[PDB]
Amino acid sequence: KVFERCELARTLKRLGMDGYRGISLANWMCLAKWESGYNTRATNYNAGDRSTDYGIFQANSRYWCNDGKTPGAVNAAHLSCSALLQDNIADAVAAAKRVVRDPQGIRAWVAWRNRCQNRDVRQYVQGCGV
Repeated sequence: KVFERCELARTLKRLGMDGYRGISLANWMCLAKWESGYNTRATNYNAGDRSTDYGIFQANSRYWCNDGKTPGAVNAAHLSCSALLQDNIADAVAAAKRVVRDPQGIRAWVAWRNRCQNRDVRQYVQGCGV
């Protein structure tokens, strides 16, 4: 499923993402935008280390979910990577919450540093009623 902007904003809000570990909804939206373009089926294979990023927040199979084919992989969010390709993003959200409970917080996603950190992210939630 490819979410429309405000549809996603409300979905994330209902899932308890607004202010989770101090992260605003606009930051989560900027992250989802740059990571997957709001596409729940987004996948990106990393030939270099043989891992794959799954779903709307692109969780890496080397550490966050299990797909069985990633060398020396761990499953920190304790989920099958398949769970991160569903239209229902509840599990992807739980995994994203797990990531930010670590010290880096939202900084765990490099794409966030490059295109959301210290930027005007108001546009992601403007007009969505959140």
